[PDB]
This record gives sequence, structure tokens and C-alpha cells, in this order.
Amino acid sequence: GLPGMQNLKADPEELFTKLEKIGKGSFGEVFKGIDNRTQKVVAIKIIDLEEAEDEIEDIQQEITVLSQCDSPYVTKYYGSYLKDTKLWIIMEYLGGGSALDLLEPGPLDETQIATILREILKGLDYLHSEKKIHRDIKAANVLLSEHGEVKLADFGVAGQLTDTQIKRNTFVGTPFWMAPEVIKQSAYDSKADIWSLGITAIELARGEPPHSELHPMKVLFLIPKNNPPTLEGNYSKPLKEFVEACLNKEPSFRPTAKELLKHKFILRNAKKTSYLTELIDRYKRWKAE
Ligand SMILES: O=C(Nc1c[nH]nc1-c1nc2cc(CN3CCOCC3)ccc2[nH]1)NC1CC1
Ligand SMILES: [Cl-]
Repeated sequence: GLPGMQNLKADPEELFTKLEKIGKGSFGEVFKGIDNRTQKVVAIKIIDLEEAEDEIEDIQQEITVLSQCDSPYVTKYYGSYLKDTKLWIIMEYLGGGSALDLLEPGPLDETQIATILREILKGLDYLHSEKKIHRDIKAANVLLSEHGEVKLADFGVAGQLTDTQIKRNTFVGTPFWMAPEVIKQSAYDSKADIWSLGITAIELARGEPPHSELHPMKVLFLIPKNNPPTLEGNYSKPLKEFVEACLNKEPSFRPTAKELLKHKFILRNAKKTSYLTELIDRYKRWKAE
């Protein structure tokens, strides 16, 4: 049974006004929508179930993981509807778009970088405390509200640790951001997210992850065999050390999310999230051209 599944008599085309496409998830297409009862904006993920299966388990898993999260740092899930062969997944709308989108007008400053990383860390701390691993941390999966709030999204490949399953070994993620132990399919846990966080830190600083000019297949041997990436360029030493802390080949040498919240880069540079509205305004003016 799918968590949050609504009465099959309920017609989502009547309950929601479906508007323009705003992106593509690991599964399904995502639209801006209006809740016709409250008039709030929602995000609507639509998946065609007849074209799918072999992905249906994964879709169920994503919804299950979402339904089990209750955090200001994780996109809220409002339920699912079936219309003929299509599943409508109703999600919290984050009007600012992704951190990746917000990078298009130009570089971030280190206050912005620290603030976004701090909020991602709050989300990871929550997830890891719940014995969940995101496994696809990257700037495209970091979403901002219109108020500058920062939340984690796309739990399409998220994993769950139990007391009989202390580690995972599944090959999932986005290659440039994947930890060496995940690529090698060694036993791994929440520390894999910390590595991905390190890559995301470089992405927020430089605009792209390491190896971004290479074919994804090449990083399948490059990441396990090479020394870890470092942040190159004129960035503060605390930021460079934050990145180095995350990007260690030995998972036990990586700090926890909780520990990184106290890292000197974060404490010295992060400010209130409301300031990130400037970043949204910049994007708005930019795409206005
Ligand atoms: O779950 C997702 N998205 C969201 C959940 N809640 N809110 C969103 C969301 N996703 C958003 C994406 C954008 C970017 N625009 C897309 C259309 O072309 C101009 C830029 C802006 C606001 C957005 N809000 N998946 C991402 C789109 C692939
Ligand atoms: Cl740059």
C-alpha cells in the first residue's frame, strides 16, 4: 500500500489546477499547480504507471521515505492521486527553484555558500538521525522557497538503515557526486552523503562538480582510484578545509553532519536564510534579461 494514496474516486484534475512544467525528477515530470480548495501553489509530480514498472518499487520507496519525513528541511508530501494510468504526487512548492538554477546568473559569495551548506547540513542531520541516507545530494536537489528557506528534494534513490541492515551497498546516485565506496559498492552509510556534500560545496563555489567535462563512465574508475578532489581557486581556507573534511576516501575520517554545523567555515560565514531572497531576485532579474 502506497502512503498518502487518496480515494481513487478523487479526481486530481478537479482538485488541482495543473500549470506549467517546472522540471524532471529521477522519476516523473514536475509541474507547478494550484490546490483548488486552498488556492495554494503546489508542486505536482506526474508519473505514467503504464510506461513504468521496474521503477514502480522505486516510486513507492520515494513516497514512503517522503511520508516518513517531518522536517522544515525536507520537501513536504501532501498525498497521491490516481487519474487513469497517471499518478499525481502532490508536493510542497518551493518558489525559488534549485540552488543549481540560482547559479545561472553568476557565482555565489561565501556567505551564500555557507548559508546554503548550513541548511543542507540541517537536512542531512535530520535524515541521518532517522537512519535515512539521501544518496543524491547535489545543487539540483537543493530547493529554495520564496522566503529563502532551503530544503532537500528528490528522494528517488534514498535508502533506509535498520537494525538488521546497518549498511547499504546499492549503486545509486549521480556519478559526479557519488562517494568512492558507493561506486565500488562497498558497504556504506550516511557518510556517503557527507562526500556528496563535499562535491556539492565545490559545485556551489565553482558552478560545476569535479570532472564535469568528462564522460560519466570515466568517473567510475577515476573517483575510486584518484586522490579526492580539492577546491581550487581563490576561496577562503575555511571553505577549502570544509571541502577537504567531506572529501576523504576513508568514510570514518569524514565528520558527521552534526559536527559540520560547527565547522569554522559555517560559523564564520553563514547568515540568516532570509538574505537568500537576494539570490532569488538576482535570478528573476537575470532571466527577465
Ligand atoms: O520536486 C521538484 N521540484 C519542486 C518541488 N517543489 N517545488 C519544486 C520546484 N521546482 C522548481 C523549478 C524551478 C525552475 N524553473 C523551471 C521552469 O523554467 C524556469 C525555471 C522553479 C521553481 C521550482 N519549484 N523537482 C524538480 C523540478 C525538478
Ligand atoms: Cl566560478
